[PDB]
Amino acid sequence: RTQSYTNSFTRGVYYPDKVFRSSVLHSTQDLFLPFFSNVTWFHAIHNPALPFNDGVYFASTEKSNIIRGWIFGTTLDSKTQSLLIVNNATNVVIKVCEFQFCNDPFLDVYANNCTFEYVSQPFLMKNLREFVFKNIDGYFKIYSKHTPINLERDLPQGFSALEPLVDLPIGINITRFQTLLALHAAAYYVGYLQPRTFLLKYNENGTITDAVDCALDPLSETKC
Amino acid sequence: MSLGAENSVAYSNNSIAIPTNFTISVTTEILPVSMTKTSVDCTMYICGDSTECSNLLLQYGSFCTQLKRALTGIAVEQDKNTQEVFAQVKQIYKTPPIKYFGGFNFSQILPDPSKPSKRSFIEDLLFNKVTLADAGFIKQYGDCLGDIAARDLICAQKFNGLTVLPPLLTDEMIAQYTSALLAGTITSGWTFGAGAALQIPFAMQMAYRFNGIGVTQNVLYENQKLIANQFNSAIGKIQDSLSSTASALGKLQDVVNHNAQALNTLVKQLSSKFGAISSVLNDILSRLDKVEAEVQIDRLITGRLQSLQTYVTQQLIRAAEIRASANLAATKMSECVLGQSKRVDF
Amino acid sequence: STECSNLLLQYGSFCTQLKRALTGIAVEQDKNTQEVFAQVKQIYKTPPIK
Amino acid sequence: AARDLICAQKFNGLTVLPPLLTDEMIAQYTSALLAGTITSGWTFGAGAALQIPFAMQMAYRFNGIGVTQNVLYENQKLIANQFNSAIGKIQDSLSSTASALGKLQDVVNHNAQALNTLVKQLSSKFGAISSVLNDILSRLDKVEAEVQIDRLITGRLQSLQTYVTQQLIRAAEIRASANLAATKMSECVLGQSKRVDF
Amino acid sequence: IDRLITGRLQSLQTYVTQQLIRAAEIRASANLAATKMSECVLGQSKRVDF
Amino acid sequence: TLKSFTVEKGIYQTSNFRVQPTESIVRFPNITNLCPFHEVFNATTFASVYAWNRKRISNCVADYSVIYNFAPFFAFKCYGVSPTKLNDLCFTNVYADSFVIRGNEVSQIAPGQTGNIADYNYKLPDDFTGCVIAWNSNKLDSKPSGNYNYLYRLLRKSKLKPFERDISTEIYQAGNKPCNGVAGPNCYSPLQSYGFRPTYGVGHQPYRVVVLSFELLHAPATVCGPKKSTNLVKNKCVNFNFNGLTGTGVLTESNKKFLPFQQFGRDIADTTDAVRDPQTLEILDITPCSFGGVSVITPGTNTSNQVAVLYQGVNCTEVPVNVFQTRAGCLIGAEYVNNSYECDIPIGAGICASYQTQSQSIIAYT
Ligand SMILES: *[C@@H]1O[C@H](CO)[C@@H](O[C@@H]2O[C@H](CO)[C@@H](O)[C@H](O)[C@H]2NC(C)=O)[C@H](O)[C@H]1NC(C)=O
Ligand SMILES: *[C@@H]1O[C@H](CO)[C@@H](O)[C@H](O)[C@H]1NC(C)=O
Ligand SMILES: *[C@@H]1O[C@H](CO)[C@@H](O)[C@H](O)[C@H]1NC(C)=O
Ligand SMILES: *[C@@H]1O[C@H](CO)[C@@H](O)[C@H](O)[C@H]1NC(C)=O
Ligand SMILES: *[C@@H]1O[C@H](CO)[C@@H](O)[C@H](O)[C@H]1NC(C)=O
Ligand SMILES: *[C@@H]1O[C@H](CO)[C@@H](O)[C@H](O)[C@H]1NC(C)=O
Ligand SMILES: *[C@@H]1O[C@H](CO)[C@@H](O)[C@H](O)[C@H]1NC(C)=O
Ligand SMILES: *[C@@H]1O[C@H](CO)[C@@H](O)[C@H](O)[C@H]1NC(C)=O
Repeated sequence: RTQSYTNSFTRGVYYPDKVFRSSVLHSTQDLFLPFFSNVTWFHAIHNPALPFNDGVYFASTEKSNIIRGWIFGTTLDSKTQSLLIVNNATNVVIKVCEFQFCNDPFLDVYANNCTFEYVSQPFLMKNLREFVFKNIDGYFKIYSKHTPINLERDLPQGFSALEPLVDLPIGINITRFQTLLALHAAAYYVGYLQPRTFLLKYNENGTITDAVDCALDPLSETKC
Repeated sequence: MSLGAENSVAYSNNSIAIPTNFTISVTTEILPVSMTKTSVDCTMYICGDSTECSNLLLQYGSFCTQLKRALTGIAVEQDKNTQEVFAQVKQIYKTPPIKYFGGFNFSQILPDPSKPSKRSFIEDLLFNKVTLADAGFIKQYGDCLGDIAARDLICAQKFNGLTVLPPLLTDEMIAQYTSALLAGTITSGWTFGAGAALQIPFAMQMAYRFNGIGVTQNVLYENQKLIANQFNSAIGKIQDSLSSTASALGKLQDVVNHNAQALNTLVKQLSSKFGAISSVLNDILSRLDKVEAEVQIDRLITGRLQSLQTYVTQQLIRAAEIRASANLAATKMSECVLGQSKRVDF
Repeated sequence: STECSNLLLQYGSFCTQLKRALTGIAVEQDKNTQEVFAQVKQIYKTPPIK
Repeated sequence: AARDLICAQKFNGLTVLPPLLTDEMIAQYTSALLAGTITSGWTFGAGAALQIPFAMQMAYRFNGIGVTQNVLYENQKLIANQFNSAIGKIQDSLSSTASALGKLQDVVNHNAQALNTLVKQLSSKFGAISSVLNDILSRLDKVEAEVQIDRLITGRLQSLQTYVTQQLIRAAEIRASANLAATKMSECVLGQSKRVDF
Repeated sequence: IDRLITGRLQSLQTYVTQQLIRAAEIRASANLAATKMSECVLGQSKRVDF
Repeated sequence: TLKSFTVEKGIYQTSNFRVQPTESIVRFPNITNLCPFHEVFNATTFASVYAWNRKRISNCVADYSVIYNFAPFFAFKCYGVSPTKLNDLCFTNVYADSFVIRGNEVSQIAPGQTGNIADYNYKLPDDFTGCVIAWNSNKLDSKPSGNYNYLYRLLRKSKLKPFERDISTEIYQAGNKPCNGVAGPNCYSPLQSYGFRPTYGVGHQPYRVVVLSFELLHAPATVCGPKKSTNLVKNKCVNFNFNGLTGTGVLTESNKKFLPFQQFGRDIADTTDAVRDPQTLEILDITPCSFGGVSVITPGTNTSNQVAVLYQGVNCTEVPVNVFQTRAGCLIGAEYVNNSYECDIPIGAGICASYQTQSQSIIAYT
C-alpha cells in the first residue's frame, strides 16, 4: 500500500456514556483520540494486519462503498477463534469463528462450535464516514456518525460527535485488524486511541459542540 | 515592577508653596455588609428519607444540632449587620419638592417615582451591575413543581435539603433608609445625627464644611458657581464610569460567587463513594444484606458528615470576615455621612 | 503511588477546596503588604542638604 | 552537614512561596514616606507635596496641640536636643534587649511549628501496620493493602484539614492586624491625630 | 475502642475550632472596648455616634 | 426540641415536613421465558480450566429459590449481591462459566487474588458483580488413575486476563535453545493434567465450580426476574420502579429532546432527573414532591399558649404533611392587619408578628 501522513484536525470524540445531560460541562476518564495526532492516509493498491492497540479511529471518505467489511483476530491463521464482520448488503453477518482462506482473505464475491451470530440493519448508514472501534471488558463497542463535508483532500476541520449504534458482548482477544478488499483506488483513515481526560461541552440538547484535549498544551490544562 | 514616578521636592530653609486654586473630587468606596443566609437539613442531605440511614445516623450523637445552631447564628447575624449599617436614622426625612440646593445637582442620587421600587439612577446602575446568582430566597418550589426547560442549579440545590432564607429587610426598605439619610444630609447637615433636624441653606452648610477644613468661608461665596459646576462634573464622571466599566463591584461579586460555589461543592459531594461501592443509597440497600449495607452506609454517612462540617466551618469564617466589614461600613456611615471627619484617608 | 491516588480519587473534591483556601491566603498576604506600605503615588527623595 | 528541616519540608510536598514585594521595595516605600513627611509635612497625603521649612511644620504641629507657636521658636534648640536624645535612646534600647520584637518572632515561630507538626504527622500509623506506604504495597495483597491505604489516607486528610483551618484563623488575625497598621500609617504618618492613645 | 476514639476525637476537634472562632470574636470586641476606654474616658471624642 | 418546659418569645425552627406517597409504580419487563438450571449444574462432564463453556443467559425469568435442590454447595457464595434479593433486583446479562479445579484453588475465584488459577487460568476481575458456586466433587467427576480430561497449564509466560480463554495446545519454553518437543532439559511439559484421584488429600481433591456473573449496566432492559409488574399513574407524588432506578416524585410533561440512544437522566448530584418509560415510549421528567422547613412562632409560655406556624418556602396550597401568603412561606394562625408597628418577632421579607390585644390574638404586619 501507500503510506501518506497527515494530522487529526480536531475530531475523534464520541459520547462516553448513554446518559443524557444538557447545558453542563463534564470530564470523562476514557480513551479518546488525541488532538492533532499523527494519522496515516492509507492507499490500498499493493498488506499485513495492523495492530489493535486499545482502539481504532477507522475512517473512510469513499463515496461508492468500496470499503465494506472488517476482520479481527489474534493470530488470524486458522489457529485462534478470531472474529469476522461481514456487511452483506442490507444486513450484517458476524461470526465469532473463522474460515481463513489466506492472510488477506479476498472473499470470492464475483465451524468447530461457533458461539454467537448476529443479523441487523445495514451497517453503513461530501462524505466522511467515521467508525471508532474499541474492546473493553470483552465488549466490542461501535461508534458511527454520518458527516456531510465539502473538502475531499484530507481530514476536514470543525467539530462533530459520534453516536453509538451496535453493541457486541463477544470478541475475547483481538490484537490485529484488516479492512476488506473484495473486488467485484481506495483510501481509509486509521488512528490509534490512548487514555485521555477530555472535558466535554454540552449545548441545550445532548450534543457535544466543543471539547478540549486536556494534555495538548498548558492553556487546555488551565481550562481543565 | 515599578513603584512609581521619581519626584524630588525642592526643600529649602525659607521656601514655601501655597495653592491658589482647588478641585472638588468625588470618589467611590464599596463595602460588603451581609451575605446569603442558608439552612441545611441533615436527614435529607445525608440520608434522603431513608429509615435505615436515619437509624444509623442517630448513633452519632448531636453533631447536626450544633450544625443547625451555627447556621442559625450566622443567619441572625446577617440581619443584625444590615440593621446596624443602614437603620441609623430615627425618622424618615423627605426632600422638599423644590429641588434647588445652591446650584448642586442631586438629581442622580435622589429617588424618582417613575419606577415601583424607588431607587435612584446610580442605585439602579449598581443593582444592574452585579450579575446575581440563582439564590432562591423567593418561593422557589413553585417553579420546580413542574420540571420545565432544563435542570437549574438552585433547584437541584433545593432538592438535596439546602434552603436559602430571604433577608429580613427588602431592597425597597434599604432604599427608603438611604433616601432618608440623603434627605437628612442635604437639608439639615450634621444636626440630624445629634438630635432634632435643624434646617439650613446648602450654601451656608457648605461654608461650615469649608470652615471645618481650615479654609475661610468667603472662598465659597466668591466661588459658588465654580464649585457647583465641579461637583456636577464629578457626579457625571462617576455616572459615566459606572455605565462604562463593569469591574468595580468585584467585592460584592465575590460575595455572591463564594456562596454560589460553596453550595455547588456541597451538592457535588453527594456523588462521591467515600470508599463504598455505590454513591446511591438505594442500590446499596437493595444489593447487599444487613451487615454489609450497614458498613457501606456508615462509610457514606462519615463522608457526608465530614463534607457538611467543612461547609459549616467555612461559613463561620466567612461570616466573621463579613461582620468585620459590616462594622467598618457602619463606622463609615456614622462618621463620614452623619458628620465631618478629620481622620486623613478615612 | 498510583494505587493511593486511585483510592484518594474516590474521596471527592477535598483537595481542590484545600488548594483554593491556601491560594486565597497567599493572595491575601500580598494584598495586606500592598495596602499597608504602598500609600504614595510618587517616590519622594530627600534633598542632598541635611 | 545533616538533613535540614526545610529540606524535609520541601521534600514532603510543601512549598513556601516568596512575597511579591522584596525587602528593597519595602525600604524604598518607607524612605519615600519618610522623605515626604520630612519635607512637605502632611500635604503629600492630601494631594501634591508642598514644601515647607521643618521649623514651620513643627510650629503648626505645636499649634494643633493647644500650644502657641511662640513656644517653639523661643525654645527650638531645646526641642531639637530633646528629640536627638530621644532618637538616640532607641538604638541603645534595641541593640541590647531582644524582647521587643516578640510579635514578629511569634509570626515566624507559628508558621515554622505548623509545618513541623504537619511533617511529623506523616510518621503515624493511624491504625495501620506501618506508616511507610511502600512496605504496605510490597508486603500485602490487593484488598488488605487497600484497607491499610484507606486508613492512612483518612489520617493524612484529617491532618491536612486541621492545618488548613488553623492557617485560615491565623490569616484572619493577621489581616486584622494589617488593617490596624494601614490605619496607623494613614493617620499617624500622613497627618496628625487628635485621638487619645492612638 | 478505635471507633469510640475516632468519635471522641472528632467531637473534641469540633469544640476546639468553635472555641477558636469565639475567641477571635471576643478579642475583636475587647480591642473595641480598649479603644473606647482610651478615647471616651481618657479624653473627649469628636467622632459622630462614637 | 428546646429540651425545656418554658420557651421564650421568638421564632423557632422545629422540624421539616414531607408529603408521603400514595401508591407505587412498578414497570418491570414482561419476558414470558424461563431458563433451565438443570443444563448448567449437573452436566455429565463440565470443562477443563480453559474449556469453560460460556453459556450466555438472557431473555428469561430466573427463579433463584430452587437452586438449593441442586448439587450440594454449602452457601450461595456471591460477591456484591445478597442471594435473596435477586428476585426483585434484576441485571442486564448473565454469563455462566464452569471449571474443575483443586481444593486449595477455590480462593482464587474471589474478586482480587494471586496464585495459579488467578494467573494461568480464568481469573475473576477485581470489580466482579456475581455469584460463584463451588463444592467438593469426589462423587461423579473423580474417575480413578488420574482424570486427565481436566488438565491445566502449570506454567504460563503471560498473565491470563479475565475473559481471555486460551485453548492452545502449544508450547511455552525459555532460556537457551529452541526445543520442538524434547521433554528432558528444555522443552518441558506443555499443558499437564491434574490427576484427579480419591487417594489425594482433601486440600487437593477435585472441586467443581459454577460461576454466574450478574453484571450491572445502564443498558436497555434485557433479562430480569419474576416480580409482578403493575400499571402507571402520573402527575402526583408516588413511588416508581422505572427500569432499575427507584425513588419518589412527580412525573410531568417534558420539553427536552433526548437522543434516541440516551436513556437515563443523571444530574450534578448523581440523581435521576429525566428517564424513559420502558414500554410505552415517552421520555418524561422526574421532580420530587413537596417539602420544606416548618417554624413555630410563639410568645412566652408565661403569657399565652397560642402559636403560629410558618411553613418555609412553599406555595400555600400544598400545605399538609387563617392563611396568609408570604415571600418567606405561608403563615397559619396569624391574622394580617393593614397597619405598621415596630418589629417584634422577625419572620421574613419585611413581615413581623406580635401579640396584641386587637380578644388577644397573634397578628402579622409589615
Ligand atoms: C481654577 O480652576 C478652574 C477649573 O479647575 C478654572 O476654571 C476654568 O477657567 C478656564 C478659563 O480661565 C475655562 O476655560 C474653564 O472652562 C474653567 N473650568 C471650569 C470647570 O469652570 C479657574 O479659572 C481657576 N482659577 C484660577 C484663579 O486659576
Ligand atoms: C508523523 O510521523 C512521521 C514519522 O517520520 C513524521 O515525519 C511526521 O512529522 C509526523 N507528523 C506530525 C508530528 O504531525
Ligand atoms: C435542540 O433540538 C431542537 C429540536 O430538534 C432544535 O430545534 C434545536 O436547534 C437544538 N439545539 C441545538 C442543536 O443547540
Ligand atoms: C539654609 O539653606 C540655605 C539654602 O540651602 C543655605 O544657604 C543656608 O546656609 C542654610 N542655613 C543654615 C543655617 O545652614
Ligand atoms: C441638572 O439639573 C437640571 C435642572 O436644572 C436637570 O434638568 C438636569 O437633568 C440635571 N443634570 C443631570 C445630569 O441630571
Ligand atoms: C412486552 O410488551 C410490549 C408492549 O407493551 C410488547 O411489544 C412485547 O412483545 C412484550 N413482551 C413479551 C415477551 O410479550
Ligand atoms: C443431575 O444429573 C445426574 C445425571 O444425569 C443425576 O445423577 C443427578 O441426580 C442430577 N442431579 C439432581 C440434583 O438430581
Ligand atoms: C403560587 O403563589 C402565587 C402567589 O400568590 C400564586 O399567584 C400562584 O397561583 C401560586 N401557584 C399555585 C397555587 O399553583
